[PDB]
Amino acid sequence: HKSSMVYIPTTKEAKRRNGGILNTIEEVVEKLYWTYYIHLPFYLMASFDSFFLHVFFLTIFSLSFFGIL
Amino acid sequence: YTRVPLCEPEELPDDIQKENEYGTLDSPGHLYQVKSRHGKPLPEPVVDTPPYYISLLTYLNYLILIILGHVHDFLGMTFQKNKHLDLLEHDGLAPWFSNFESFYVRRIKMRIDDCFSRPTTGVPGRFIRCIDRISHNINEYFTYSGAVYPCMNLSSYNYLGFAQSKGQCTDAALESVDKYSIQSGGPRAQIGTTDLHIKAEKLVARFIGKEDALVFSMGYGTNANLFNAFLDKKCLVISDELNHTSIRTGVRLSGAAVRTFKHGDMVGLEKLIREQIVLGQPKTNRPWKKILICAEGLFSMEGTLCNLPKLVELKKKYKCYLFIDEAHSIGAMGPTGRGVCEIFGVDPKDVDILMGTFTKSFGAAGGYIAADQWIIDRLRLDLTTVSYSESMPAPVLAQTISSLQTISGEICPGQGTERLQRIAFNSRYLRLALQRLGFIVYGVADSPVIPLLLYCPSKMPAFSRMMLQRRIAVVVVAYPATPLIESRVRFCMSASLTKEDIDYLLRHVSEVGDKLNLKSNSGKSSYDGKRQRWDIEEVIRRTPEDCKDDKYFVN
Amino acid sequence: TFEDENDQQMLPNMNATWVDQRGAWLIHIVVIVLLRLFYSLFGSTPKWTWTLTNMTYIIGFYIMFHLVKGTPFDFNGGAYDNLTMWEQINDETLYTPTRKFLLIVPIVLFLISNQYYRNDMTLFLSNLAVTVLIGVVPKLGITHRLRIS
Amino acid sequence: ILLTRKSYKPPKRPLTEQEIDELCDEWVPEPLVDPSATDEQSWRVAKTPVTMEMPIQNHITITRNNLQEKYTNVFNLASNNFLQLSATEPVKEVVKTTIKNYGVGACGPAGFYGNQDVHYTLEYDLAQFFGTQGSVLYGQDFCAAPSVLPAFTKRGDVIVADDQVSLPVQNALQLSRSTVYYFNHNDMNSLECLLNELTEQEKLEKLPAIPRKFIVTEGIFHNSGDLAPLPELTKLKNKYKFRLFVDETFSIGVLGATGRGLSEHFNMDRATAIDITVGSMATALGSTGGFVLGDSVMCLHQRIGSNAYCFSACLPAYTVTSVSKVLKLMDSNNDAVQTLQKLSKSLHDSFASDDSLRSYVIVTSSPVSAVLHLQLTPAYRSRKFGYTCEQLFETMSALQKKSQTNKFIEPYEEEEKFLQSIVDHALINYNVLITRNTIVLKQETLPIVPSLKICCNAAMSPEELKNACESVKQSILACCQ
Amino acid sequence: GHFFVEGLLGVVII
Ligand SMILES: CCCCCCCCCCCCC/C=C/[C@@H](O)[C@H](CO)NC(=O)CCCCCCCCCCCCCCCCCCCCCCC
Ligand SMILES: *Cc1c(COP(=O)(O)O)cnc(C)c1O
Repeated sequence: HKSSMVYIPTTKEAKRRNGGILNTIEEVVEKLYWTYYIHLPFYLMASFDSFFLHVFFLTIFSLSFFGIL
Repeated sequence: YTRVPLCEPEELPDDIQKENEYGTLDSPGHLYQVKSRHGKPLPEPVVDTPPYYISLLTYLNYLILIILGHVHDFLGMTFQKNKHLDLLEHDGLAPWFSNFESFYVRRIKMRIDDCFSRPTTGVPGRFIRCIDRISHNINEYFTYSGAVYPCMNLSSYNYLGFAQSKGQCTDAALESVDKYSIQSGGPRAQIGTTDLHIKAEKLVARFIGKEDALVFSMGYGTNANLFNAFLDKKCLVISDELNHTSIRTGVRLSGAAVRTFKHGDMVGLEKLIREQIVLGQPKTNRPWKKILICAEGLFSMEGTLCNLPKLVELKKKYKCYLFIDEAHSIGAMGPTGRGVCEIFGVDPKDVDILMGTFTKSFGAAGGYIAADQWIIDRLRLDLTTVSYSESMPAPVLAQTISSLQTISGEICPGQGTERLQRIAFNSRYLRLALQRLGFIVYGVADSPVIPLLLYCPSKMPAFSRMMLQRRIAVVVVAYPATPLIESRVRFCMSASLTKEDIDYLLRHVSEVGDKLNLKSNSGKSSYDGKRQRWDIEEVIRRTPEDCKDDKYFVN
Repeated sequence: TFEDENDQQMLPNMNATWVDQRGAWLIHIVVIVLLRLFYSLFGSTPKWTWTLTNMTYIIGFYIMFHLVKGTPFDFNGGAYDNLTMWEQINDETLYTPTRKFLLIVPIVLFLISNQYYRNDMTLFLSNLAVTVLIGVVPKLGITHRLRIS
Repeated sequence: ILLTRKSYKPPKRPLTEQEIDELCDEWVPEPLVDPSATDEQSWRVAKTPVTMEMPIQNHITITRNNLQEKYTNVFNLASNNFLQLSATEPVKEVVKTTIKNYGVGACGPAGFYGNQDVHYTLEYDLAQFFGTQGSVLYGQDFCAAPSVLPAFTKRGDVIVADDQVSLPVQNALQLSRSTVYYFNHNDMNSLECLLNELTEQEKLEKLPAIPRKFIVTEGIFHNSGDLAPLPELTKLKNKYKFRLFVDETFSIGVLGATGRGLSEHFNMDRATAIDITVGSMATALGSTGGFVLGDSVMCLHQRIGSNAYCFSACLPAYTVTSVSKVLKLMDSNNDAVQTLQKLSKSLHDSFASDDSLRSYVIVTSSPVSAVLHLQLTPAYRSRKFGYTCEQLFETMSALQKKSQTNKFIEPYEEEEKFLQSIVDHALINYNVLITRNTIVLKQETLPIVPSLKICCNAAMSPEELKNACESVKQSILACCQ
Repeated sequence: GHFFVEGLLGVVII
């Protein structure tokens, strides 16, 4: 049986097709990026509001890290 | 270039067409036959929950969104009232709608307006063809090129796969177009009746198991105009809290009093019945002239059934009346496809009024009312839509009659049971595979509605857009429609899907839900008591054989 | 009237049903704690941080639960057009567990904050005044449906 | 503290479970429906025609009372399809091609999916043809107005409605939950008086935010059948700052040089005269569905928050494709609106000039309507059945107010039987099928009286129509005596 | 005076 549906390869298969630990570093960075991004409402905001929330969080983290030391 | 183009059908020399609309069965081992319960009430549900930090994060997200939206509205309305000129007065005329009653739509909904109302073309079969959109200024307005791509359909109500253009029902509709017409005459009471209406009413009444029936041209209209006909302001209606909007509008139009009971709770129902019989009419305390109970065969946001045997018990004990809305149950549930009466073995004589629609599982339009003879005669004399609204056309009646005969086993035997078993196998397979992979899934084992919980407002657009990018079509719902802390994605399984498509879906869903941190299933959703995080290949290999055993389904 | 009551009973009010769900009692405490740590991260003296925490929480609660009348979306003809969100909780039934918990929170918050600005009479008086005048009075059983000018 | 107390009575004991059970068993309800008066009313079901194996066309073959009667080659004068364009071959070819390229059902509400490109094309065609900016489609015409009107009104708004509006508009007004006042049916003086008093009181009241104000009327009335004065309405709503809501189900395709409705008949602009227009694709366009015309903001808010739109499935594709084809056909070389106007003019002249019936019936329809209505000259009604309209309206309103279960009125029933006897005489003797105004009087809330109904379409020869008019006139004359 | 206020608040709580 055959139809007119074009399929989309899985990301694992795509990495298999395209072929050290630089990949591991990249994937841990992207894991952290997604984990931070999806749990805060950035998809539901505009650009200016998202930028201001970003700088707000960055300032909080920087101040907290400075105080901790 | 700004308006939706009129796409043209391709060539597809009829084999690719027949495979596009209805996938061919691969193995006889992918069918399942369901069994009755012989009048036994359901066990209490075992709905699962996520950890506490998911809920807290959801609350924080909604707080931030509301604060930002209100600040934006106040500043924009007060300062720059030149662009916001459709919310303010003009020479004494009030605006069409105020700014506060439309807060959610233009603040929280408008930013993800591309996940809703996607234009399509062609038959909404196994593969649906979508028209691609480009958004400007974050879904401010869309523009359309001429490109069209097919996606795997998991959104449309096509339970038995009767929506096609090559079967026998399509031929019946084509014959009816030639024979009668596409034009009605008027109301059924004036000139609108034909012999096809009489045949359809007789066949529906025989199929359900009741004595007589009526057919209409809309389901919403049926539910909206029934209670006005047989109710009044001195009666009481005790309806479930999850009922459809049409029932609410129909009850509101009559004038009766309304009291609701919590979904899936019968002790509360009996307590409410006793208290309302004792109390009587408000502010006058005279006896209630009538009491009616409204429910649904299957709630198509939770996937759960209604405890029909116990409802019959209380209605017989306290002398109430029963109304059941079998929109999602008829045709697609039961050993032979008769609804919840077949599932629970209840004789279809204890239910006073039964109604449903041909839209969901028959690939047509309209609705019906089935009851006893004297009730039907009085209603036919008293209903409003029988006197004031136009009757349903000929092609729709032909399609409905052909589909009802096909399911009943009267024409081309062997197809109805095959469809009824394909859908039953597919639903169980997907539910068990998802629950083993590590997600949270609602509903009974056989329901063709498979909710999957997200719990975070920002995971809705991400899931929808990634799935569309991977050529899968889904539907997502949010706070005004579902509880604030439970936003989900709804799958609708048809009998036109093959197990290969389900495996493709499973692989893509597993990867996306791993990436978005959605596998938060507990141990409460397993027959043992231990949490499950199986691998994709193991679950693919071992699920098709284990999905036929009832000991693996906790609910 | 009659129609009004039937409309108010015909549907669960989605504007005020989320309170009795899984995790609101806890989110109140969580946001209090978060505000405390934020003002600590500012860096000023403890009394200023605690009085700022108390004012911020009390004023936010008042502006959200007590200022606006109606529902942010269509519910019925009007139904709840002249009621704030606090008057809609548990379909107009006073002193339910949720209302008790929401009443207790400001008092205990003041008790915890008390032992840091006790030496200053100005801050103590201002904190007590704001608390008892904004967080306990509108939530009382005699201020229900009390419209003035 | 002691002196402040109020003087209460000691509280009583609560009931006991056995007491509760006995009380519950003592209560007895009523049946779902009322089977008392079913048999003396069930003649309506037995006298309903049923055509077989044919379209509902000019010449049909009907039956009555479960195949026990049969009539062949009956001349039809009870069909609402005025233009009869939907039966021509091009529309049939379009329908066949649409059914072969799509399904028959939409399978989904407009919110998620099932809103194909054909729906958008039909909406564009409607908006361009009728001159407004946008339009929306509805599943059926009966559910359009009761969904549109409550979406734009609430508790605190004002509606000024006509004196005799049909049932869907009454449902919309009852479900709208606003304040409603009635003027007197094309008596502009009463409308001006009511608007004047209302705006004066509003100026006196000095409200913070002004409410929404609507004038609700109809193009061609459903029961009466008379035209509406548009220029006066638009002038005084411009003067008093109101909005106009026109429900022209029976005039789109009937009025105007090109059948574009009331606005063309009065040579006006629809975009500035009427704010909301409710139509129907099931009377003059020969299809199924309904629509609403307006501006962009109104249409967007309808898509957002109209119940019958967002909680119902989309209507099939063949309907919308056929309607688009019919719109193009009317756009090019009509001749059919002209034929219909000529036939209606001749019919009204025939039934208005004759004096022999002037002591029994009065013609209520206007000369431009395509449906001719008849009454019974209240002197004759009082003489033969012994009541007038006001007695009936008062009785029925009193019955509704106190919620009396069995609402049966005998003089009304007898008058209905007499009119049906007239219809039966005409059908049996001359092979002419006219109809009766079928109403459910226990649902109405405005004054109404039973009547007849004679419809005309654009596919009938003048000769045949004149002969049928003479035959029905003879039938009324014979049965009246 | 602090102890009186705290005791009054406790009584109010109860
Ligand atoms: C009106 C124009 C005023 C102009 C001044 C600007 C003020 C704008 C910000 C405040 C606007 C609030 C208006 C009313 C909002 C609510 O009521 C709405 C409409 O009812 N509810 C709903 O939509 C239904 C409920 C929706 C979800 C509510 C729960 C979301 C999570 C809240 C959990 C409880 C939070 C803790 C209690 C409040 C603590 C406040 C924290 C203060 C610190 C942050 C804010 C500075
Ligand atoms: C879908 C739905 C309706 C409306 O049916 P349509 O034919 O699509 O208008 C009515 N009742 C229930 C329970 C529904 O789910």
